[PDB]
Amino acid sequence: LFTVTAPKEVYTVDVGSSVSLECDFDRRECTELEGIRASLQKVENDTSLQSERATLLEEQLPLGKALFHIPSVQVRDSGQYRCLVICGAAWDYKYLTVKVKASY
Ligand code: NA
Repeated sequence: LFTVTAPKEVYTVDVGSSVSLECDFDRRECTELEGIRASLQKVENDTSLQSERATLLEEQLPLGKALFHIPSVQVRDSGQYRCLVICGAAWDYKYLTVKVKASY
């Protein structure tokens, strides 16, 4: 059965650093024939369906890894996200949380 899993549920990141948010999926059940789509969606306070600040690192997809990279994390990146992977009609998702640390 197609499932998504999150190796880590909470990521703690210093303001200004990078983070690679990971969700793993059963690549054996996907085909670039039927298509794969991955999406990191911010749960609260975002007018876009998918996070505009993250980029999927596509080279990991053949390993069943959806890695969503934010190169310079900002305070407003904090909060819960859903990582969604779709392979054809199959899909699953998990939640992860980004906690942003700042020192003033
Ligand atoms: Na937040």
